[PDB]
Amino acid sequence: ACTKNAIAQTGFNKDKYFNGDVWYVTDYLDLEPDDVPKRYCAALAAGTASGKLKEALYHYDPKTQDTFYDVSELQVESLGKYTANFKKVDKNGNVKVAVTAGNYYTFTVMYADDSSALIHTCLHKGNKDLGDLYAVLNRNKDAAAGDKVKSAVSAATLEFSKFISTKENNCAYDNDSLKSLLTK
Ligand code: FDE
Ligand SMILES: [N]
Repeated sequence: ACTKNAIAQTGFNKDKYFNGDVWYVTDYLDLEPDDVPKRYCAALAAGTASGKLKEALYHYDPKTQDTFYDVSELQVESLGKYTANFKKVDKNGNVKVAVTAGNYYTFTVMYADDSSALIHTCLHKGNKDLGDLYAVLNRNKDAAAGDKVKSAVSAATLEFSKFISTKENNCAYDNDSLKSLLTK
Protein backbone atom coordinates (compact mmCIF):
# COMPACT_ATOMS: atom_id res chain seq x y z
CA ALA A 1 0.00 0.00 0.00
CA CYS A 2 1.00 3.59 -0.47
CA THR A 3 1.77 5.69 2.51
CA LYS A 4 2.90 9.10 1.25
CA ASN A 5 1.05 12.28 0.58
CA ALA A 6 3.71 13.88 -1.57
CA ILE A 7 3.75 17.64 -1.71
CA ALA A 8 3.74 19.25 -5.17
CA GLN A 9 6.40 21.77 -6.11
CA THR A 10 5.61 25.31 -5.04
CA GLY A 11 4.98 27.24 -8.20
CA PHE A 12 4.83 24.14 -10.42
CA ASN A 13 4.76 25.19 -14.10
CA LYS A 14 2.31 22.81 -15.69
CA ASP A 15 2.65 24.01 -19.25
CA LYS A 16 6.41 23.45 -19.18
CA TYR A 17 6.11 19.95 -17.73
CA PHE A 18 3.17 18.96 -19.93
CA ASN A 19 4.82 20.21 -23.15
CA GLY A 20 4.49 16.98 -25.11
CA ASP A 21 8.13 16.00 -24.78
CA VAL A 22 9.67 12.84 -23.30
CA TRP A 23 10.94 12.38 -19.75
CA TYR A 24 13.27 9.46 -18.99
CA VAL A 25 13.42 7.79 -15.60
CA THR A 26 17.07 7.84 -14.56
CA ASP A 27 16.71 6.66 -10.94
CA TYR A 28 13.87 5.30 -8.82
CA LEU A 29 13.00 4.50 -5.21
CA ASP A 30 10.33 1.89 -4.54
CA LEU A 31 9.29 1.98 -0.82
CA GLU A 32 8.11 -1.65 -1.07
CA PRO A 33 11.07 -2.81 -3.27
CA ASP A 34 10.31 -6.33 -4.11
CA ASP A 35 7.46 -4.64 -5.98
CA VAL A 36 9.82 -3.69 -8.84
CA PRO A 37 12.89 -5.36 -10.38
CA LYS A 38 16.37 -4.08 -9.50
CA ARG A 39 16.89 -3.56 -13.25
CA TYR A 40 14.30 -1.59 -15.23
CA CYS A 41 13.71 0.98 -18.03
CA ALA A 42 10.81 3.53 -18.03
CA ALA A 43 9.94 6.77 -19.78
CA LEU A 44 6.92 8.94 -20.28
CA ALA A 45 5.58 11.78 -22.37
CA ALA A 46 3.15 14.27 -20.90
CA GLY A 47 1.17 16.92 -22.76
CA THR A 48 -2.15 18.36 -23.79
CA ALA A 49 -3.72 16.74 -26.85
CA SER A 50 -6.87 18.36 -28.25
CA GLY A 51 -7.50 20.10 -25.01
CA LYS A 52 -7.07 16.99 -22.84
CA LEU A 53 -4.20 16.47 -20.39
CA LYS A 54 -2.53 13.16 -21.25
CA GLU A 55 0.35 10.96 -20.26
CA ALA A 56 1.90 8.10 -22.18
CA LEU A 57 4.12 5.56 -20.47
CA TYR A 58 6.71 3.01 -21.55
CA HIS A 59 8.10 0.22 -19.35
CA TYR A 60 10.75 -2.31 -20.32
CA ASP A 61 12.42 -4.99 -18.25
CA PRO A 62 15.85 -5.24 -19.73
CA LYS A 63 16.37 -8.86 -18.59
CA THR A 64 12.98 -10.45 -19.29
CA GLN A 65 12.15 -8.17 -22.26
CA ASP A 66 8.68 -7.56 -20.82
CA THR A 67 7.42 -4.40 -22.62
CA PHE A 68 4.26 -2.36 -22.27
CA TYR A 69 2.87 1.03 -23.13
CA ASP A 70 0.01 2.92 -21.51
CA VAL A 71 -1.95 6.05 -22.09
CA SER A 72 -4.18 8.05 -19.70
CA GLU A 73 -6.32 11.17 -19.69
CA LEU A 74 -5.25 12.84 -16.43
CA GLN A 75 -7.60 14.34 -13.89
CA VAL A 76 -6.45 17.14 -11.64
CA GLU A 77 -6.53 16.87 -7.87
CA SER A 78 -4.53 20.06 -7.27
CA LEU A 79 -1.71 21.80 -9.13
CA GLY A 80 1.01 19.17 -9.62
CA LYS A 81 -1.12 16.29 -8.39
CA TYR A 82 -2.99 14.02 -10.88
CA THR A 83 -4.97 10.80 -11.13
CA ALA A 84 -4.40 8.68 -14.25
CA ASN A 85 -6.84 5.87 -15.20
CA PHE A 86 -4.58 3.97 -17.62
CA LYS A 87 -5.21 1.76 -20.65
CA LYS A 88 -2.53 -0.65 -21.87
CA VAL A 89 -1.89 -0.05 -25.57
CA ASP A 90 0.54 -1.23 -28.19
CA LYS A 91 3.11 1.29 -29.43
CA ASN A 92 0.66 2.53 -32.01
CA GLY A 93 -2.14 3.22 -29.51
CA ASN A 94 -4.27 0.15 -30.18
CA VAL A 95 -6.03 -0.85 -26.96
CA LYS A 96 -4.91 -4.06 -25.30
CA VAL A 97 -6.54 -3.55 -21.91
CA ALA A 98 -9.31 -0.98 -21.60
CA VAL A 99 -9.64 1.59 -18.84
CA THR A 100 -11.13 0.00 -15.74
CA ALA A 101 -12.11 1.07 -12.27
CA GLY A 102 -9.32 0.33 -9.83
CA ASN A 103 -6.66 0.63 -12.54
CA TYR A 104 -5.14 4.01 -11.89
CA TYR A 105 -2.05 5.73 -10.65
CA THR A 106 -1.59 9.01 -8.93
CA PHE A 107 1.45 11.17 -9.46
CA THR A 108 2.77 14.27 -7.83
CA VAL A 109 5.42 16.51 -9.35
CA MET A 110 7.62 17.34 -6.36
CA TYR A 111 10.24 19.26 -8.28
CA ALA A 112 10.62 20.22 -11.92
CA ASP A 113 12.69 22.47 -14.06
CA ASP A 114 13.17 22.46 -17.77
CA SER A 115 15.50 19.48 -17.76
CA SER A 116 14.86 17.42 -14.60
CA ALA A 117 12.07 16.39 -12.23
CA LEU A 118 11.24 14.40 -9.13
CA ILE A 119 7.87 12.66 -9.01
CA HIS A 120 5.98 10.44 -6.62
CA THR A 121 3.62 7.80 -8.05
CA CYS A 122 1.15 5.43 -6.35
CA LEU A 123 -0.03 2.63 -8.61
CA HIS A 124 -3.32 0.77 -8.09
CA LYS A 125 -3.88 -2.23 -10.32
CA GLY A 126 -6.62 -4.75 -9.60
CA ASN A 127 -6.08 -6.60 -6.37
CA LYS A 128 -2.30 -6.08 -6.39
CA ASP A 129 -0.68 -4.44 -3.31
CA LEU A 130 1.81 -1.83 -4.55
CA GLY A 131 3.65 0.93 -2.68
CA ASP A 132 4.99 4.38 -3.24
CA LEU A 133 7.50 4.80 -6.09
CA TYR A 134 9.60 7.98 -6.54
CA ALA A 135 11.38 8.69 -9.80
CA VAL A 136 14.05 11.14 -10.90
CA LEU A 137 13.41 12.19 -14.49
CA ASN A 138 15.58 13.93 -17.06
CA ARG A 139 15.03 15.17 -20.61
CA ASN A 140 18.34 13.49 -21.47
CA LYS A 141 18.31 9.74 -20.96
CA ASP A 142 21.99 9.68 -19.95
CA ALA A 143 22.04 12.55 -17.49
CA ALA A 144 23.43 12.08 -14.02
CA ALA A 145 21.21 13.68 -11.42
CA GLY A 146 22.22 17.27 -10.78
CA ASP A 147 22.20 19.33 -7.65
CA LYS A 148 18.69 20.82 -8.17
CA VAL A 149 16.96 17.47 -8.29
CA LYS A 150 19.23 15.87 -5.67
CA SER A 151 18.48 18.74 -3.31
CA ALA A 152 14.77 18.15 -3.93
CA VAL A 153 15.26 14.51 -3.00
CA SER A 154 16.77 15.67 0.34
CA ALA A 155 14.04 18.23 0.84
CA ALA A 156 11.51 15.36 0.57
CA THR A 157 13.44 13.73 3.41
CA LEU A 158 14.68 10.95 1.13
CA GLU A 159 18.21 9.75 0.54
CA PHE A 160 19.35 9.79 -3.05
CA SER A 161 21.89 7.07 -2.27
CA LYS A 162 18.98 4.67 -1.91
CA PHE A 163 17.65 5.32 -5.45
CA ILE A 164 18.35 2.65 -8.07
CA SER A 165 19.83 3.89 -11.39
CA THR A 166 18.51 2.76 -14.76
CA LYS A 167 21.69 3.79 -16.60
CA GLU A 168 23.43 0.47 -16.86
CA ASN A 169 20.59 -1.41 -18.54
CA ASN A 170 21.31 -0.58 -22.25
CA CYS A 171 17.79 1.00 -22.39
CA ALA A 172 16.76 2.20 -25.89
CA TYR A 173 13.51 4.11 -26.30
CA ASP A 174 11.01 4.68 -29.07
CA ASN A 175 10.52 8.42 -28.48
CA ASP A 176 8.31 8.68 -31.54
CA SER A 177 5.80 6.23 -30.12
CA LEU A 178 5.53 8.14 -26.69
CA LYS A 179 4.92 11.35 -28.39
CA SER A 180 2.37 9.93 -30.73
CA LEU A 181 0.56 8.02 -27.98
CA LEU A 182 -0.44 11.35 -26.41
CA THR A 183 -3.05 11.65 -29.08
CA LYS A 184 -4.48 8.11 -28.49
C1 FDE B 1 10.99 0.50 -12.12
C2 FDE B 1 9.71 1.20 -12.50
C3 FDE B 1 9.65 2.47 -12.72
C4 FDE B 1 8.28 2.85 -13.05
C5 FDE B 1 7.77 4.11 -13.32
C6 FDE B 1 6.43 4.43 -13.48
C7 FDE B 1 5.86 5.75 -13.59
C8 FDE B 1 6.57 7.12 -13.59
C9 FDE B 1 4.55 5.61 -13.73
C10 FDE B 1 4.25 4.19 -13.73
C11 FDE B 1 2.99 3.63 -13.93
C12 FDE B 1 2.75 2.29 -14.10
N1 FDE B 1 3.66 1.31 -13.82
FE1 FDE B 1 5.60 1.53 -13.44
N2 FDE B 1 7.54 1.69 -13.01
C13 FDE B 1 8.40 0.67 -12.66
C14 FDE B 1 8.08 -0.62 -12.54
C15 FDE B 1 6.89 -1.16 -12.84
C16 FDE B 1 6.65 -2.57 -12.80
C17 FDE B 1 7.63 -3.68 -12.42
C18 FDE B 1 5.26 -2.73 -13.24
C19 FDE B 1 4.51 -4.03 -13.38
C20 FDE B 1 3.45 -4.11 -12.29
C21 FDE B 1 2.64 -5.38 -12.28
O1 FDE B 1 1.68 -5.52 -13.09
O2 FDE B 1 2.92 -6.28 -11.42
C22 FDE B 1 4.78 -1.39 -13.48
C23 FDE B 1 3.54 -1.10 -13.97
C24 FDE B 1 3.00 0.14 -14.12
C25 FDE B 1 1.68 0.39 -14.59
C26 FDE B 1 0.64 -0.65 -15.02
C27 FDE B 1 0.42 -0.59 -16.53
C28 FDE B 1 -0.54 -1.62 -17.06
O3 FDE B 1 -1.10 -1.36 -18.12
O4 FDE B 1 -0.81 -2.66 -16.42
C29 FDE B 1 1.52 1.70 -14.56
C30 FDE B 1 0.27 2.45 -14.95
N3 FDE B 1 5.78 -0.46 -13.23
N4 FDE B 1 5.42 3.49 -13.57
N1 LIG C 1 5.19 1.65 -11.49
